Amino acid sequence: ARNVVYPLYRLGGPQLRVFRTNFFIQLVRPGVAQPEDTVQFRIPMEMTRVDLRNYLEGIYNVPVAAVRTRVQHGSNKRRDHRNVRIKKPDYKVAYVQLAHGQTFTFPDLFPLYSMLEEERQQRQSSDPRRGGVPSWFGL
Amino acid sequence: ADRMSKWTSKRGPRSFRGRKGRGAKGIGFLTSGWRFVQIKEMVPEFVVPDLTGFKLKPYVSYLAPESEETPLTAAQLFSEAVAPAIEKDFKDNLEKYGFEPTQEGKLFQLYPRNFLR
Amino acid sequence: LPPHYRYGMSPPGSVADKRKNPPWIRRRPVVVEPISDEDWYLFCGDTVEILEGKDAGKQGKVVQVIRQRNWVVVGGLNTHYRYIGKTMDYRGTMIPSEAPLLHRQVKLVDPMDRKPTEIEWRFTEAGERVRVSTRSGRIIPKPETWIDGPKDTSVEDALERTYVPCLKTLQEEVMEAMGIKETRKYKKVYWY
Amino acid sequence: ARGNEYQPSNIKRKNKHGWVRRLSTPAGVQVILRRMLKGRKSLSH
Amino acid sequence: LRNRVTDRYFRIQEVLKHARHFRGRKNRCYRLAVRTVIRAF
Amino acid sequence: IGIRLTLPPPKVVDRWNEKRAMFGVYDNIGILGNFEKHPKELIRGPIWLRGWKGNELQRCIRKRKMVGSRMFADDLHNLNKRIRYLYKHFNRHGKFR
Amino acid sequence: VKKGFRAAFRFQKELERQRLLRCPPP
Amino acid sequence: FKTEKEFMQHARKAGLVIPPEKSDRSIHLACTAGIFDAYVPPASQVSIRRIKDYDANFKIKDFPEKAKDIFIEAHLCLNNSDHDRLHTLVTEHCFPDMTWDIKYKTVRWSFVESLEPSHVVQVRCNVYGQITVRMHTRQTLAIYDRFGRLMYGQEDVPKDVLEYVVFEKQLPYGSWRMHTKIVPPWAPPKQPILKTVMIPGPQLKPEEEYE
Amino acid sequence: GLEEFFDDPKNWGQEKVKSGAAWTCQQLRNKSNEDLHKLWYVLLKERNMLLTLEQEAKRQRLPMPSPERLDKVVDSMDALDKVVQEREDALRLLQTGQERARPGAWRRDIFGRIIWHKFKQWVIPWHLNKRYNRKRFFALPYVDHFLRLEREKRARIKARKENLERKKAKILLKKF
RNA sequence: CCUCCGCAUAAGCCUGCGUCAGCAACUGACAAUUAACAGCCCAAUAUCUACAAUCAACCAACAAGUCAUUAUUACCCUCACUGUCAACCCAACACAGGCAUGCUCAUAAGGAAAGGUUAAAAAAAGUAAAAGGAACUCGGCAAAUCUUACCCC
RNA sequence: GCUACCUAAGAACAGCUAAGAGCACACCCGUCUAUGUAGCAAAAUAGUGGGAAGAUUUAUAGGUAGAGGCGACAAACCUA
RNA sequence: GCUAAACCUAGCCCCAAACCCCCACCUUACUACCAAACCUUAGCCAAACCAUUUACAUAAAGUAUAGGCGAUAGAAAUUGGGCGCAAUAGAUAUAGUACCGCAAGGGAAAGAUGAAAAAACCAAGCAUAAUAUAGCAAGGACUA
Ligand SMILES: [Mg+2]
Ligand SMILES: [Mg+2]
Ligand SMILES: [Mg+2]
Ligand SMILES: [Mg+2]
Ligand SMILES: [Mg+2]
Ligand SMILES: [Mg+2]
Ligand SMILES: [Mg+2]
Ligand SMILES: [Mg+2]
Ligand SMILES: [Mg+2]
Ligand SMILES: [Mg+2]
Ligand SMILES: [Mg+2]
Ligand SMILES: [Mg+2]
Ligand SMILES: [Mg+2]
Ligand SMILES: [Mg+2]
Ligand SMILES: [Mg+2]
Ligand SMILES: [Mg+2]
Ligand SMILES: [Mg+2]
Ligand SMILES: [Mg+2]
Ligand SMILES: [Mg+2]
Ligand SMILES: [Mg+2]
Ligand SMILES: [Mg+2]
Repeated sequence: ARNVVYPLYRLGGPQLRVFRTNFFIQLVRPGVAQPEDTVQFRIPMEMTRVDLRNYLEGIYNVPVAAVRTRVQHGSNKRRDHRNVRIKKPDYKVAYVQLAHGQTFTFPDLFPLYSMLEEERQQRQSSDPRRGGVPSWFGL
Repeated sequence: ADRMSKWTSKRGPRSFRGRKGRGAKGIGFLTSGWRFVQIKEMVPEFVVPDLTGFKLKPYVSYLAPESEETPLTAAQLFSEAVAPAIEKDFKDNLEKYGFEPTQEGKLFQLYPRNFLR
Repeated sequence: LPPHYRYGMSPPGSVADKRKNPPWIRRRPVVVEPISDEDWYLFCGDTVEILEGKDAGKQGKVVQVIRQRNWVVVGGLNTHYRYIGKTMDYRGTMIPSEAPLLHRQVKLVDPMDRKPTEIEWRFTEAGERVRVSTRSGRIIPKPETWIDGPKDTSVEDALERTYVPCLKTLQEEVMEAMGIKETRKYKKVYWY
Repeated sequence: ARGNEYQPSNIKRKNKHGWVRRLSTPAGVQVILRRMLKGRKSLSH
Repeated sequence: LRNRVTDRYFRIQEVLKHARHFRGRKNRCYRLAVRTVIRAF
Repeated sequence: IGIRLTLPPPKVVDRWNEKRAMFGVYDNIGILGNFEKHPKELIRGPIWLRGWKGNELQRCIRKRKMVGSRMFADDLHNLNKRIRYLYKHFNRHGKFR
Repeated sequence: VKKGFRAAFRFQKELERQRLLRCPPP
Repeated sequence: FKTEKEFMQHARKAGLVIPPEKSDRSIHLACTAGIFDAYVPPASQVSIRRIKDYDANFKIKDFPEKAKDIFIEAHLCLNNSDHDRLHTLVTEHCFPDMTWDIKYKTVRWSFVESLEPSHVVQVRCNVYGQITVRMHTRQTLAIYDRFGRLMYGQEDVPKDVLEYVVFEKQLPYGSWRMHTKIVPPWAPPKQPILKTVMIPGPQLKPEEEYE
Repeated sequence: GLEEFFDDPKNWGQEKVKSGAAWTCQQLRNKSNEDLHKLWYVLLKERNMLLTLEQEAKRQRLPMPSPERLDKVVDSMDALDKVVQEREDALRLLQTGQERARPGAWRRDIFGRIIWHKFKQWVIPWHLNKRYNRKRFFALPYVDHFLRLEREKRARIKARKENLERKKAKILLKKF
C-alpha cells in the first residue's frame, strides 16, 4: 500500500501483510517493439518490483517471471499564461515477462442531426447562370 | 540553478542519485560487498480472498432505496456489540466481554497501528 | 475554476465554454442579487410566465435553472435566432435559441387558476415545506425504467445485513476467516 | 574569459546554500524566517 | 490621484487651433506649437 | 487621448437620505442641553483625534503616544521614521524663520 | 478613467460638432 | 472545413479529444427538415382530424384566405427587411431560404390581384401540422444591388406565378407559417437576368490536359 | 488473468456502456468486514480495468466510452475505505480512547509555529538517536519578532477580507 | 570540400530537431531510457601493519612515499532501491569563448567556408613582384630569412 | 561553484637529444603585431611567441569573510 | 483608415469593532527504520568643522532642570464608516509569481462586448496625397 506508514520490522517479527491494497495499476500499450511475452504496466511510484510480482500473482493470478521497472520523467517544459512551469507527473513503468511460455498481445480496443444532414442534402446550390439572384421568388 | 523544481532522484551526481529514491519502502539491508539482503518478512504479502461465488458486483442497481447516513460512533458499536452481553450477564473483570486494557501482547494493535491500512 | 468565473449558458466544463472563458480573462463580475438557498423557488420543470419584453404574458416551462446567476431558461419562449453547422461554404441552419430570464422577470402559475402568482413557503401539518400561492391557498408541487447489466448487484443483495457487530478488527476477522496462522508475536518499537 | 563565473555543481549548492546549512546557524534561521515572512515559494536550495 | 485634470484636451486645442497652417510638426505637436504660436502672436 | 468618448452614467443623489436629512443634529447639544456633553464627544473617528486638531507632526506624535503601543510593527516603524523626517523638516528646513 | 462630467460633456459636444462638419445635414 | 467528419478526423489527428457531454437542455426546434410528403402536381381527412384534435377550432373553408394573408405580408416584409415580423410569419427552415441572398440588396416586390381562387391541396402530419396551398397570382419584382441598379425584372410589368406553398404549424403558441415552396420539374423557367455570365471550365494543373 | 485488465469484449468500441450506481456508505455499513475485503478487491480490479481503458483512450486519441463509471468506482473505493476507517476509529475509541491511529505530539519547530509532529517508528530510544537529537523542537528568542510579523500579516489579510465583504454588501444594497 | 575533431564517461542540464496535428529546435497530444555498468555498504572489543614507486631486476637515490591483519564472540536471509533520453553544460543567444578524463591521432566518426549576381572606391587577410636592399621608422614594428659581436640591468 | 592561498585523496605530461636541462606536441600562459571596438566575445580572433617532469598544470570535495581574509607586495585577488 | 483610443470594477487604503491562525519534511528539507540560548546597539545627522553632546487624553509646561550653559534635551508633584483611490492610482501584488542574483536579496507588467456568444469622431506615427530658388519656418499682407 502507498501513503501508509509501514510498521517497523525487528528480527523474528510477524509477516508484514497488506489486506486492502492502496495502489492501482494499468497496463499500457508498448510504444516501441517489444517481445511477445512482455506486458508493460504503469506502476504508481511507491510500488517496487517485488510488490508488483506478488501483486500480479495474488490478485490477477498471472505467472509473472521477470519484472524490470524504470522511472519516466514527465516533462516540466510547458507553461501557463503566467509563464509558470506545468509538470506532467512522473510515473514508474513495469516491464513484465511471463512464465510458462505464455504470450500476450495488447488487444484491439476501440474497433437533431437528422435535421442537419437532411438540410445538407437539400442545400440547392446556386446555379452559375443565376449570377447572385435569390432563387426564392417564383417569378 | 533551479529552485522551483522538485529535488528528484534524477538530478544530483552519482552519490546523490544513489541515496535518494522514490517513495518506495525498504525491503532488506546492505552488507559487505554492497550485497543486498532481502528480508522475506518485510515484503508485504497481498492477502487476497477467493472471489468464487461472490455476489457483490462493483456497482449497485438504481432500484435500491435511499437511506440516511449514520456513521458508526463508539456508542453504537458498544451498544450493538457489547450491550446485550452486559444485559444478559447483568440480569443473573471487564475482559469477559471483549475488552483488553493493555495490548502489548496483542498481534494487531489498535494504538499505535501495527497492522497496515 | 478561477475566481470571478462568469457563468453562462454553456456548462462550466465544456469546450465552447473554454473558448468563451479561458484561464486568462478578468471580466467585470455580474452583480446578482443574493437569493438564499431556501428562498429559490423556480425549479427545472415549473410552468412559469414571462412578464417583461418579448413573449410577455406567455406561459412556458423551465428547462434549465442556472442558479449562480438567478437564471430561468423558459423552453421555446424568449427566443432569438442563431445558425448552427456553418461551414466554409454552407450557411448553416436556423435554430431558435433561448435567452435566459432573471427570476424577477418570471412568475409562477397556479395549476388551477393559471395566473401569475407570488409564492411563499408556507408550513402545514401534513408537509413541513412546499410552495403555497397567495392569491389562492393552493399547494404547487415540486416537478420532475432500469435493467441490470452483468456488473450490477441486485437490490436484495445490496441490502443484506451480514454485519454481526463485533470487537474484532477487519484484520483479525480476515485472518480468522482466511485461516492464516501466525506464531511470531509483534515486538515493541519506539515512537517519537 | 571573464563572466563564466557560475560553475555549477549540486554538492556545493546543497552544502553551500541548502536547508540543513541554513538551519545550522541562527543567522540562516532568520534568513528562512525572512523568506517565509516575505512569502517566497522556495525558502532554500 | 484625488483630483487630476480632465479638461486638458481643450487647453491643447486652445493652442493648437492657431497652428493648423504651420509646416512640420508645428501644426501637430503641442511642445513645438506653443513656441511657434507665441512667436506668431 | 486622455478623455472619455461616452458621457458617464448619471449621478443620482438623494438629498433626503437618512444621513443628509438629519445631518448636523446634536451639534448644539451643549448650548441647549444644559452643557452635559460637549460636541467633541459627538464626533467619531480615530481615538487619537476625537476633539483635537494638529498638523502632521503633532498628529503622528499624538498617534504614537496614544495608540502606538498596539500598532502593528512596521506601522510603528514607519511612523517613527515619519516623526523623525517631519522633525528634521519642520525644525531645520523652510523659508520663514 | 478620470472622474468628472464636464470634460466628457464638452468633448461629447465637440464630437457632435465634428459629426456635423463631417456629414452635414440636408 | 467541409463536413463534420473532417473536423472529427482532424480532432483525432490533432489530438483534440472532445468528450460528448450531456446537458439537460436540448434545442426546442419549431420546424421540419423539409416536407413530410412532397406533393407532386400535374383522402387525407384523417390528418385533418389530427389537426382538429389539437387545435379544436379550425376551418379549411377559411384557410386559403389566411394563407394569402400569411404569404403576401411576408413578402411585404422583404420590401422593408422587417425580420421581427418574418419570424412570426415564416418558419425557421424558410427564413434563410428567403432572406439570406436578398441581404445587401433592395427588393421591391409588389402584389397585384390574383387570377384564381387559391385553394388547399394536401394536409399531412412533436406534432407538426402541414398544409400545402396552390396559388396562381400576379406579382412584380425588382431586385436591385447595393448600388441601386436593377438586376432582375422590371418594376411595372406583372408576371403570373404558380405557387405551391407548404405551411407548417407547431401543435401551444405557434401559428401557420410558410415552411417551404415546392418548385416542380415540369414548371417553366423563371425570368432571364439582365447581365451575362462567364462560367469557367476545369482549372488545369500543368500535368493535366483538357478533354 | 490478463483478460481481467479488460472488460467484456462485446463492449469494445460501443461508446456508451450502462453501469449502476456507486456504492454509497450506508449500503456498506450493513456489510461485514470480510465482505468489504472481497468487495475491495472487486472494485480494485474494476478500477484497474477502467484505468487501462482511460490510458488506451488517451493513446488512440478517442474519447471515453463512459468516463462517469470511473468516478463511480473511485467513489465506491473511497466510500469503502471511509466505512472501514469508521470501524477502526470506533473500535479504537472503545479499546484505547485514542482518536488518532498514529501517535504524535503538539510541538514547536525552530520557526516558532506550533506543528503536530507525527511520530515515526524507531528501534533505539530517543536519547541516543543521533539524527533525532539534531532536529531541534524549541524556538529561541530571536523568533518572536517574526511570529509577531506573521500575526500582523494574517491580521492584515483578515481585515482586508472582512472590509471587502462589507463593500460588496454596500454595492448589493445600492443595486437592489 | 573541411576536420585540432569525434565517441564515451564525469560534472552539469532536466525531455529541449521521436510520432501525429498546427532567410524559408515553437504549440497541443502521445510515446519512451528496462541492470549485468555506476551509485546505495560493512557486528563488536582487543590486537596487528620497519623495508616505497619508477616493467623492480641490476643500479641509483631523496622530496622518504597511494594499497595488508589476527584472536574470540554474533551471524545464515539473499539480487531491492536509484541513474540510464536529446542536437545538451557555463557564458542574457541556436555566442569564433570556457570545460576534467579514456580512446582514433586522420579518422570507420563528425561536418559545410558560398542566398543570387557584379567585379567600383576605401578596409581586412593573402600570393607574386624588375632594379635596389633598412634608404622606411621612435624603433628592422610587420614580413622574409636566420645569424655575428658588444654593453646595461 | 570566479579568483588569492591552503587541506584531503586523485590524474595528465607524445616524440628527440641527453638535470626547477635543451628542441618539441597535447596542455598552461599571453610577448608582439593586426583584426574587432553595441564585437563572435562586458577582453575575443589570426599569426607570432614563453613554459611544457616541475616552485608544473588540472578535475573533485573541504577551509579562511569584510574593523576581515588572502598575498613569490601588484596596496593585487576576495562572483564582470 | 491603420495603429489605436476610450471604459468600470477587480481590488486596495485609512478608521472603527473584535484579541488571530492520509503520507513526507532539520541527512543533500519534502528522505520508513540504530549508541546547545542569553552579553550597552552603533552610526548617519544637527552643532553651518568636529572631538562632550544631538528628540525616538488635557493641563502644570516647553516650566523646574540638564547642556562644548550651545546645538539642543526636558520632567514631576498636581490635575482629570469615508469632501479615500479606481488599472502609471490604491497594496509590490492578477504575485512575492515570471524574471534577475551563487546567495542574502531585488522585483515586474497586465483586464475591459453584451441580458444572452447555446446570438464611428479624437494623441504622436504613418496612409489617402513626395518635392520647386530663399534661409528659427512665421507675421504684415495679398486676387493669389
Ligand atoms: Mg572550477
Ligand atoms: Mg561522417
Ligand atoms: Mg554556408
Ligand atoms: Mg553574399
Ligand atoms: Mg622586389
Ligand atoms: Mg634610418
Ligand atoms: Mg627619414
Ligand atoms: Mg620584428
Ligand atoms: Mg625543464
Ligand atoms: Mg613588452
Ligand atoms: Mg623549453
Ligand atoms: Mg601566487
Ligand atoms: Mg610595491
Ligand atoms: Mg602604489
Ligand atoms: Mg555638524
Ligand atoms: Mg568634513
Ligand atoms: Mg502627571
Ligand atoms: Mg498597480
Ligand atoms: Mg506594481
Ligand atoms: Mg493623428
Ligand atoms: Mg525673409
